Amino acid sequence: AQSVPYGVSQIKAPALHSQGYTGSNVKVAVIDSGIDSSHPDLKVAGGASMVPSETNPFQDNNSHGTHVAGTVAALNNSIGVLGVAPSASLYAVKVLGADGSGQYSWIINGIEWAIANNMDVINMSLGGPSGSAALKAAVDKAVASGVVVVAAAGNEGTSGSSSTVGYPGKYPSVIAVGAVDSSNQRASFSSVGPELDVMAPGVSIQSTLPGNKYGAYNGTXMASPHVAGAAALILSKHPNWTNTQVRSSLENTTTKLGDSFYYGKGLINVQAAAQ
Ligand SMILES: [Ca+2]
Ligand SMILES: [Ca+2]
Repeated sequence: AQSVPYGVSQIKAPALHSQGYTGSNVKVAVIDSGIDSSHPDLKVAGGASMVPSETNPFQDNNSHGTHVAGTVAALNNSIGVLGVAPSASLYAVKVLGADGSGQYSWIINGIEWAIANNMDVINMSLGGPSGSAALKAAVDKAVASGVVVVAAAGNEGTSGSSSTVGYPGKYPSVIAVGAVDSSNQRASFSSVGPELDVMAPGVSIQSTLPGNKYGAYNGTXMASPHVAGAAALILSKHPNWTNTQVRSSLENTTTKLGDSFYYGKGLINVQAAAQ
């Protein structure tokens, strides 16, 4: 049997699936630690590894990439979970090693690859406290090229009134996603600040893990694939739209929760955003 994780329903994704919008033919690059393509509940369409030492993008020795990928597109079937856009074309862009670490230039090469290969959506469920002009240049190039870019806001919590959003989420061109639980309460670790654009479910997120397992993780990095998958359903309904319209729809149709400093524009609602 298959279970629909609570967050897939909380952002109102089943509504569009009922209407026949499941993300078909939309291409989503999951820039992360790889995706185990043999998981029976994932179908991976391609990818490329930027990590020198682990040249196979379909080998996820860390787990993070496979989990993020499952939230974006776990298949609709009799097993496991269901993704926000279960028919999306999933591409594993490996920029992080088995220890979950990455050099910014591997990350930039990942993004360049995504641009060259005409990705529609890029998900970066990763963040550092530092940025680099090269990193802003790659992210801004992607958005200029018409790609929807979504990134985890960071799991740094509150530092009084200091913004704690990390990079690349802190860049205006990137949609920075924070984490709420089932009751739309901000998770204590979720980074806060003026650069936070929307919130998605990020606490006890059941998704796929390497070796035909499933498991629940917490993080803004679990919030982010929910908004990348929502960008994929909007475009499967309106193939038509630019990354600028998809971003605006997501931001303008949110359920406003508390203060923007903590919640940005609020909880995305992809049924309202897809028009
Ligand atoms: Ca499934
Ligand atoms: Ca931003």
